[PDB]
Amino acid sequence: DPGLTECDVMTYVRETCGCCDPDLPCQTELSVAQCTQRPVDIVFLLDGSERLGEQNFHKARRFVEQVARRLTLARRDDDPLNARVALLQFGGPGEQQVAFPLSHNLTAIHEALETTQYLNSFSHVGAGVVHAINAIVRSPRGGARRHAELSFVFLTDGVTGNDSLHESAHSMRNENVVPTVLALGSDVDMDVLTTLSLGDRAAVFHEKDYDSLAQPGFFDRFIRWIC
Amino acid sequence: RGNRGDSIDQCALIQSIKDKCPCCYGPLECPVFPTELAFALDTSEGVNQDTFGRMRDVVLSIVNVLTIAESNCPTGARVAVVTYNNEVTTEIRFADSKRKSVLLDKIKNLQVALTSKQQSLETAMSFVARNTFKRVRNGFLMRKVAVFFSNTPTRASPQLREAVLKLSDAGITPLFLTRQEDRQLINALQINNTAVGHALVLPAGRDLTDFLENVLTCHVCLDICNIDPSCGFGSWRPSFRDAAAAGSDVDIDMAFILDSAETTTLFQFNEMKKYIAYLVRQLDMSPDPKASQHFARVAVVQHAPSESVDNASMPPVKVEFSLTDYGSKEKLVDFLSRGMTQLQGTRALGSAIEYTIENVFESAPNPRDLKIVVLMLTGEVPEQQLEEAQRVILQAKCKGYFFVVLGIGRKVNIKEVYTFASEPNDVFFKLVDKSTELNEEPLMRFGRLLPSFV
Amino acid sequence: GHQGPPGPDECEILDIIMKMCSCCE
Ligand SMILES: *[C@@H]1O[C@H](CO[C@@H]2O[C@@H](C)[C@@H](O)[C@@H](O)[C@@H]2O)[C@@H](O[C@@H]2O[C@H](CO)[C@@H](O)[C@H](O)[C@H]2NC(C)=O)[C@H](O)[C@H]1NC(C)=O
Ligand SMILES: *[C@@H]1O[C@H](CO[C@@H]2O[C@@H](C)[C@@H](O)[C@@H](O)[C@@H]2O)[C@@H](O[C@@H]2O[C@H](CO)[C@@H](O)[C@H](O)[C@H]2NC(C)=O)[C@H](O)[C@H]1NC(C)=O
Ligand SMILES: *[C@@H]1O[C@H](CO)[C@@H](O)[C@H](O)[C@H]1NC(C)=O
Ligand SMILES: *[C@@H]1O[C@H](CO)[C@@H](O)[C@H](O)[C@H]1NC(C)=O
Repeated sequence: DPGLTECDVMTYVRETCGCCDPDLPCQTELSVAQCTQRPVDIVFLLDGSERLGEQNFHKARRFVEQVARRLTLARRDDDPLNARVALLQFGGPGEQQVAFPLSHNLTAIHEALETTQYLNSFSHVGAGVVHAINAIVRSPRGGARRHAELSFVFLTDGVTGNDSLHESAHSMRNENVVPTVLALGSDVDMDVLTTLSLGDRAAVFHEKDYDSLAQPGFFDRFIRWIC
Repeated sequence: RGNRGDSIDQCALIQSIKDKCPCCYGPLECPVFPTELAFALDTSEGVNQDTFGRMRDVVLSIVNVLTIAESNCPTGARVAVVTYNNEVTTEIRFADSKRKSVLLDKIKNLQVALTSKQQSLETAMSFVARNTFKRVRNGFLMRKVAVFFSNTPTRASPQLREAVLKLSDAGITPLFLTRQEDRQLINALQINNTAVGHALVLPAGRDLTDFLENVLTCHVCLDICNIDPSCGFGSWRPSFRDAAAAGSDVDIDMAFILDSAETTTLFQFNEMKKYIAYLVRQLDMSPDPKASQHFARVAVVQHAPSESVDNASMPPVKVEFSLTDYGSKEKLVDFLSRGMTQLQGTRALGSAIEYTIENVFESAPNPRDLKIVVLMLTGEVPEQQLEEAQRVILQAKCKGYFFVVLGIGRKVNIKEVYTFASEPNDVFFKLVDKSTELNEEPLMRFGRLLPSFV
Repeated sequence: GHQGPPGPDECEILDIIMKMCSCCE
């Protein structure tokens, strides 16, 4: 295998000299980085909307448990290494259900994800965002430690109450959040996603099908993304 | 089949490009060789309204010179302005710089409140290396530059060296525009490789013309490859980072410890031996390792064979070649490529490490001052053999052995074996989700710079 | 195994370079 190939010269020229048109040859974007044990607190936000459904909730539960298992979770609240996981489900009432706060208690998160019950009711993305910010980060216990970056995961189909969208985005931006929204469906409003992504469209993962969470390639890419 | 080819010189290709390119010989943009520029504004104690005004004006001048990227194409400098104190916070993100005008407006309007907490500049380096520069654009000749501003002189602590090593590992070239000269810091930066940082002095009031010339031409604008000889670098910052040249009499002594057929499928073993061979190729073996006093030696060791549990008469490891067993690089590379073979035994990690350090390093004549023990683990390590191994590591750390751990695959646990690598575990411990990752730039560069971090 | 080639050399590198920057001045 050559040390550099047609794509390597491709990007060499596109980098040192310039561009035109923009045309995208080959595929090399956002090299990210194989994750060390750096401290990361991952908050999952799930759609309580009627559209999500029941077996979809089961598939999302399987995905969340799988990622919580795969990642190297922490061992204490103030851990400087590893990572933590929390799940939130925004539904009808303002006091959204806390499936579990930021926890490394793998048995606890497994049993909670087994015992978490679908809501199946109208919800608002901004309401869920503010509730997560005020119930995990601002929570008295299990709050995101400052040295650990915060990553908001949005298991939202996109079609959900927009009330307090720009305000919710600003509140997330204040808390140094790095959202990574997942669009599980075909009827997803790209613009509410862009608002949710805080500007970048590389932080939104579009899925061909509802069960796309289980594909090994998507799982690996997303795992590298958050970790 | 084949392992892989040899990349041509980066500067030669860049020069061959910028002379047969009707897109380069036009205006002289400053941020050539696109860069991710991180500005770690000092919002610590001793910074008042005037000091922050001056610092923000310096940042504004620099960003005024630059040309911010405004498309998916990999060009121009993308600016991320964070503010660091006892904690670190992000004000402008890499993806937030959609346009130069809005970025400049944000910087000018940036009025982050002054804090009353100490200067954790080391925390700033760690956060910038790990979090801020985590997701960056794909590019081989992309540059990672951080301009840290400092006003309160630093202190000589091990964490400073840890953070400097983290910066070097992440591929980020620092630049400390200190207000006053602190010897401790500039000494800490003095781990010199092809990605070594530097510290400047920020003058008072005006006279920032020549100062900006120095801080832009030598560090941000070009900083490389026709580096403006009147910079003082001495061609000490090209791309494709390596360690110092052969002129550096590096007294390294690296011993690799591999795993048996237990979770080392021929694929993984081929990858590990390829990585070891590449690592050797990028070093300086002594012409006569047996009698020479200087230069380097290497050894590769496999885990225990099957017939080593009932007794210990035979070596607990299959010593493939001791330090002073090969005097030529070509012979060793050929042996690794062809002569290597698995052994189909058990792990017994602690005993293997102890025997390797007691009968491969010490037995060799004229031991080097700094010695490194690499562990390439690709399988579960039973807890019964965990503690003993770590105990051995402690002893090896008392005699001056720097340790590199490469957990391969998902089977190998990472919670316990993380601490085996020498401090800091972020750089010395490495994770690969696949064996192939051993032969990719993010790990080849780390291996190349390994003599520097020790 | 053999050390792979140095990549696009001469013909290939020149072809790519004159293919990308065929639209600028
Ligand atoms: C949390 O997990 C414990 C056991 O798991 C271990 O401890 C965790 C802190 C974490 O480090 C895991 O990775 C470890 O494997 C669960 O065990 C409970 O222990 C308490 C007493 O300590 C006992 O009264 C319960 O009956 C145990 N329950 C179970 C299911 O084993 C604990 O339950 C987990 N937390 C919750 C809220 O369930
Ligand atoms: C570059 O560094 C070397 C070695 O310095 C030590 O190792 C480095 C990796 C880093 O950890 C430093 O902080 C260490 O101090 C320097 O080589 C030494 O140079 C001095 C005189 O300049 C000489 O007396 C020593 O014998 C050298 N030691 C060697 C070669 O092993 C080298 O000078 C540095 N380059 C500079 C400062 O430009
Ligand atoms: C905003 O969010 C509300 C919440 O339900 C929704 O009804 C509305 O369609 C969204 N869009 C606008 C423009 O208000
Ligand atoms: C096992 O080891 C003992 C001593 O450790 C030795 O005497 C004996 O021959 C060995 N058995 C073998 C090699 O089969």
